[PDB]
Amino acid sequence: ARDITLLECVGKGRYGEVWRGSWQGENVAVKIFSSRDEKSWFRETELYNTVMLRHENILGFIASDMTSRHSSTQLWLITHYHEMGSLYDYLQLTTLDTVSCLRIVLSIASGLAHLHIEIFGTQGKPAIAHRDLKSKNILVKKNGQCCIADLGLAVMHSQSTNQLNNPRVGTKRYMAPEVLDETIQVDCFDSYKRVDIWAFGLVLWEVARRMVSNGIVEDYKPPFYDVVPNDPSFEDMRKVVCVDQQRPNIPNRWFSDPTLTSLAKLMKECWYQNPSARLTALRIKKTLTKID
Ligand SMILES: CN1CCN(CCOc2cc(OC3CCOCC3)c3c(Nc4c(Cl)ccc5c4OCO5)ncnc3c2)CC1
Ligand SMILES: [K+]
Repeated sequence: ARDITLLECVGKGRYGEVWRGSWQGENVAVKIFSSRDEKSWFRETELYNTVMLRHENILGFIASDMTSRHSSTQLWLITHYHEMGSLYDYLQLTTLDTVSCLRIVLSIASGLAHLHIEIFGTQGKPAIAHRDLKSKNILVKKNGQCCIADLGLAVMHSQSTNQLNNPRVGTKRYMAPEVLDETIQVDCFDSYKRVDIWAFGLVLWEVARRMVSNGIVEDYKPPFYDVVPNDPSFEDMRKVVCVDQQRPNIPNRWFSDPTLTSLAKLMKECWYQNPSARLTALRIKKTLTKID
C-alpha cells in the first residue's frame, strides 16, 4: 500500500524479495514479486481475495497491491509477519522435544489437510494442491506452531466444475518420483495432492532429525544431502529417487524412541513409488493427533 515502511530485508532470491515492514504500528511481511513472476503473484492474490483462504496454519493474508505504468510494474503481497522466520532457518540452531516436534509436524499436516479438502457452500473453497511444499516455504510462529506460506504454484479443483498448470515446477530436491521420471498423470487432480504428500514426508524427516531423544540429535541436513550436490539438476534427482530407489536414511537411534518410530513409519508411507499407495493429508493428521 506504500503506507508501509520497508524496514529490513529478510529474504532474497529468484522469487523476488521479502521485507519486514511497518504498517500502522504493526509489523508486516512484504513480498516484492519480479515482473517475471506476475502470474504467480496473481494466483496467490486470487486464492487470498477470492477463495478467502484462511486457517491457523496458513500464512495470513493482509493486502495485495499492483501499480503498473508504461515501463514500470511493482507487485506487492502483504501478509502477517513471523519473526521466527522459515522452518528451515529455525531448524538450523534449534533442537526440539517431543511436544514441540509434534506441534510443528501436526500443524503442517493441519494446514496441508485444509488446503487439500474441498468445502461446499457459499463460504466454501475448492480443493487446492500446493506443489512447492518444503521447509523454506513454512514459517514458525511464537507459539511453536507453523503456517504454510507460498501459494504461487497452487492448482485448484472444484467438483462442481471441470476446472484444472506447469510441467516441472518446484524445488528439484523435493520433487516426487512421478515428476522426475515423468509418469505423473498430469490430468488427475489427485496427482498433485500426492506430490504434496511426498514433499511433506521429506519435511517430516528434516524436523525429526532435530528432535532430541536419549540426549542424541542430528544436525540439520536437507533431504538427500549425502547423494546429490547443491542445486542438484533434474537428472541428479531422477537417478537417486527413480533409478537407485533411494530415500532419506533413518538413524537407528530413532527406533529407540517410540515417537520418532511413529514419525519414521509416517515418512515411509509418504515415500511410496506408487502415488496411490501414499497417505492422504487427512490420514496423516489423524495419526499425528493420536500420538499427542
Ligand atoms: C535475518 N533474520 C532476521 C530475523 N528473521 C526474520 C524472519 O524472516 C522472515 C522471512 C520471511 O520470508 C522468507 C522465508 C524463507 O524464504 C525466503 C523469504 C517471512 C515471510 N515470507 C513470505 C513468504 Cl514465505 C510467502 C509469502 C509472503 C511472505 O511475506 C509476504 O508474503 N512471511 C512472514 N514472515 C517472514 C519472516 C529471520 C531473518
Ligand atoms: K496470528
